[PDB]
Amino acid sequence: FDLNDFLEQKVLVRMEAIINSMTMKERAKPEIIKGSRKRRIAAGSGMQVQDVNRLLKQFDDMQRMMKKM
RNA sequence: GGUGCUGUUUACCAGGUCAGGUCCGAAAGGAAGCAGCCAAGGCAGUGCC
Repeated sequence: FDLNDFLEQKVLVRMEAIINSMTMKERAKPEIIKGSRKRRIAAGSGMQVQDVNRLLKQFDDMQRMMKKM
């Protein structure tokens, strides 16, 4: 389960945008996403790092939740 | 080294374009621009100078 999947799944249009500013690798191995990349993604989707982090957090709980079944 | 081809590789760090999203504007319209793509570079092999 990676960001590509999470993507499959109102303000949902603003979350797509964020995932849409990522590279393939970032979508596949989300953990590589640190400061500099967030900086790039957020600006690339007219967002803000806090937005990105939120999205990354939602994906995380979605992962952990399935990483327990 | 140059040049051509092929394989491979490259988040942002003043290439082009720019889906999506963002910004400015009452609007008409403007602006920047991620991913992608193209290009370009890196690592090699082959041909030619």
